[PDB]
Amino acid sequence: DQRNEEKAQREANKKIEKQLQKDKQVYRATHRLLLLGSGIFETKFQVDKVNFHMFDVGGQRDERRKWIQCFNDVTAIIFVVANRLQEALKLFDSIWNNKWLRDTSVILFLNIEDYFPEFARYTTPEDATPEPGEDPRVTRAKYFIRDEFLRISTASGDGRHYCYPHFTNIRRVFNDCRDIIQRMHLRQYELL
Amino acid sequence: SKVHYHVAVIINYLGHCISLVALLVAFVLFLRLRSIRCLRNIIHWNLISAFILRNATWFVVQLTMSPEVHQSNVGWCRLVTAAYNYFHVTNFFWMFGEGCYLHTAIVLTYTTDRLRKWMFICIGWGVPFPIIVAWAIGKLYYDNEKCWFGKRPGVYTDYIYQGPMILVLLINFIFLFNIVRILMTKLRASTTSETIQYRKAVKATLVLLPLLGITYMLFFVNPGEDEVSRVVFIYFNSFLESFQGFFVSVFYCFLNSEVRSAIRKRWHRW
Amino acid sequence: ASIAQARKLVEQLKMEANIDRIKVSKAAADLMAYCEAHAKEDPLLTPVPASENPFR
Amino acid sequence: EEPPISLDLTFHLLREVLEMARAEQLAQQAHSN
Amino acid sequence: QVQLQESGGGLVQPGGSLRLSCAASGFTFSNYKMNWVRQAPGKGLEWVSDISQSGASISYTGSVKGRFTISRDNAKNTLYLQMNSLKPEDTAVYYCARCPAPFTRDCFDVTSTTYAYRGQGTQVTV
Amino acid sequence: ELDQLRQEAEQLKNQIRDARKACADATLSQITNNIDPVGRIQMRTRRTLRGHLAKIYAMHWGTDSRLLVSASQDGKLIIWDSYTTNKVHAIPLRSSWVMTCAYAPSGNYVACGGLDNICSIYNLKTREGNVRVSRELAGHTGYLSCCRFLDDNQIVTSSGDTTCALWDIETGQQTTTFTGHTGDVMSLSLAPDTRLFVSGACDASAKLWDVREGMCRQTFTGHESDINAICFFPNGNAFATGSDDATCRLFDLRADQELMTYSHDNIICGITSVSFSKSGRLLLAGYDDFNCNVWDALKADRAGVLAGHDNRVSCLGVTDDGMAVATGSWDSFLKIWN
Repeated sequence: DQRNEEKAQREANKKIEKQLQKDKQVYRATHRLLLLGSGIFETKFQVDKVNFHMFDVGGQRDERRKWIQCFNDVTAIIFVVANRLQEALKLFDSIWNNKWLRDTSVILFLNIEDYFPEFARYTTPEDATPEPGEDPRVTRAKYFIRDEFLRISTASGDGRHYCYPHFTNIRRVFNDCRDIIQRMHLRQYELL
Repeated sequence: SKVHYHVAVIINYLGHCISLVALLVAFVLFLRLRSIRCLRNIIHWNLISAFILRNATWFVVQLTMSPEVHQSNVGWCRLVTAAYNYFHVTNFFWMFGEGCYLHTAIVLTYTTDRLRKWMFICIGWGVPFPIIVAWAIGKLYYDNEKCWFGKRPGVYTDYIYQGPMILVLLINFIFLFNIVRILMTKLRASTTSETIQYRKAVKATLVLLPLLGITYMLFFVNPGEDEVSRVVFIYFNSFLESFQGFFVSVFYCFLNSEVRSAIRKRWHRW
Repeated sequence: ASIAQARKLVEQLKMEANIDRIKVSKAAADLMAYCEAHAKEDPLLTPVPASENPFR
Repeated sequence: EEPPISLDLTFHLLREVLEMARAEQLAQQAHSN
Repeated sequence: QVQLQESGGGLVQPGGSLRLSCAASGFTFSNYKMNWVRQAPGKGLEWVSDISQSGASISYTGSVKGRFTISRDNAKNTLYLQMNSLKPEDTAVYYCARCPAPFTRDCFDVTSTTYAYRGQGTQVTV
Repeated sequence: ELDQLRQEAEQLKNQIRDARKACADATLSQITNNIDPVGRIQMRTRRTLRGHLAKIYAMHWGTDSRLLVSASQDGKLIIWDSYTTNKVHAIPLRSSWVMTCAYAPSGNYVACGGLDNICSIYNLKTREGNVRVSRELAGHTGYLSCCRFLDDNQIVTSSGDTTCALWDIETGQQTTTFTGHTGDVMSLSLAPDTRLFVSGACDASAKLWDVREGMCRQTFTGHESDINAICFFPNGNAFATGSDDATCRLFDLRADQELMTYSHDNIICGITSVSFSKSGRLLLAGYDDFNCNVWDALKADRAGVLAGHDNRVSCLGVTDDGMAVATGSWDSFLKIWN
């Protein structure tokens, strides 16, 4: 029947569309994170009743130029840093300047005098806020590494995405993703 | 003494005309572009519609009133006054819906997903209905005269629909106080020059005045006892009230960078 | 060392150097003959009437 | 005596002309007394 | 076919100079940002220097600043690396890496995994 | 042996280069110079399928030209009815990042794969009335870029670990492994007779494979960047490729070389999708600048534009009767043109 085979097809469609509405509520309530630096590992933690979803890439090859444009709509890319420092400065340079990751913010977690010759003539800024106990050798190194990543961030920021460098917490990711969403809302209203 | 009253009604005609043509252009661009339609643009679209329904009704109140109909107190006179008062209250409950959205999206930021589209349609269009109905109930019993917009001293019946309108202006002021407060902390961290940080915090607290309805609070009431001040009150409030639909359609539909770029793409296709 | 990948490239480049190749004119004339013989069966090439169009 | 507020400006301008246009058309009738 | 053939190389005394060349073929040389990548014996691939599509935004690694200078010639499709005052820790196989997409500012061309758009390397011994 | 084989390897590169130029007696753009061009083809959006929450990476038409499967990165696999725009199925996937989807020629199964390195086979026609995952083809070591059914019990998949694989679905083990690529195999295309298939990888190379034997027959170079898309000519004697270099190219399986190049000066964005019309005269290609460009496959002349998407066009497919073209995009919409 031409009429009963379309009503039974619209009866199934309305059941599909009312389930996609429930899935849309869970998809928007969850914030997707990409931990960078099976085939993919999921970590579903929750901070103050806010659902987060971190995705460590796991068992992929060293070539990221293709599977990394998958994570262009994540809230933030968590970039863990541990020469291995210049290789992480070039990997941050590509993620920052990628045409698809140009709207994705990066939360930077930072876990040497020969690899960087400009470290000799580098003085710790007076704006530095260290906790007491750190000798001026490690505090000057913690802020020099941070000033290398902020040099990449302030060269091509343009106001679409921001870098949140830290030292080493999930509370910092909770506080940094809220700053990412707030700036995203202020940009839609052109208040920023 | 009477010359400035005839000049103020011209600003209203000049204002409610430029606003109505800017609101109608803004009205089509919102359903013409299905892509830009989101909860933020849906609340914006419903505000444009409520402004058109009030600007259109304002012309009906301006043409179909006269000292003959005013004294007549005819049935269709009390219906266009209660229709204008409804579309005027739906303006404030839709400027409040844009307040509680932008406030939640900035000051809460994690309860924004709890906000549903039906919550704003119910407040913008639905809540003003018991307000105007209860206004006409108290207007048909007490103070049923002069097409329902004649003010008699000591009655205080128009406060049934002006009470909620005043309360919305106070809550929308607490919202605007937090939005610009949070935005300023976002500017100290991203900008170095403090002069530019004020060129953006003043530009943002000015484009949010017609959106949240604060222009009714700039010069709210006049102390009186001076004909000089009574002229400014009429002129300053006839320019803000009439040109409000023009302001919210220019910055939030026309100069909206997303709509600006989205309608350019429709031009590269011709 | 890792010459098993540099050697296996040779016996693969050997098998690709023995295939039969026809002239590109004889190969491009076959693509025309296929397009010229299936041109009326292409609803996107020749516009399909609204009568027998299932999407309009 | 009551001061006008910004929310009631439309019907204030209307109430002002409806007692101003009524008195000026009374002037041309005042000639006829 | 993308073909990058490196030349120069050779054993040199500590403190001596050396000029590396890179003959590119199979692609429009002007549209790509070219890199230099080395691999010390025992370590993995590490990035040395890059240069923009025109030759304006030049970049080096900290260990070679003031000594190496990269230069390209878009008119003849050749990338250069003048290595001045070499020291014994500059002994490695130097590859002429090209990053995969044209008209872009991002490159992913140091992968330990087989990377396609780089040469076979020229041995430099100090 | 460490470098005397590199010297011998280019002795065959220059021998194959000379056998390909000796047979290049003409040019496809020279012998099709007298045929009449196609008119300005202005296809309009007939349907717009909405319901995906996130980007759409893949779609595939059914053989009945009515149903089409779609894969979005929000974790859903929606089966549509293109005539009615009604969702027939909505399969929630276990992994959220799926980069491909296939439709069985029987219409009974759909495949799906992505960053989980697993190809899931979903049984659509189950007796208990639901879509359940029947098999999970695991063991491919890299993200799945493409998958294509051969039968109801046989499927070819390409993976980001530079390896294509041929799977027996009922037992779940690879029956053949197609190695030889240098970079991530990004796409694959089956021949109309399903005896051969072609694959493009991130090494700017395309290889013609034999499904039965398992060898690489021919290698097709000519692109400058990673090949993102691939598709056979309707007669299976040629194929077209799409690359990040912003060009498309047509290769002939018998001439063993590139025939025509489809590039434009105003085009500096990569081609994400490549598909042929039913006759093979048109060549629809999705791009990064959010619109599709219909080409004249015989004259390399830009014949039309499908500009209706708000974000990057990801997938593109023509029906088996050539009636309509469906394109998905990162704006989460499927637009059907005609």
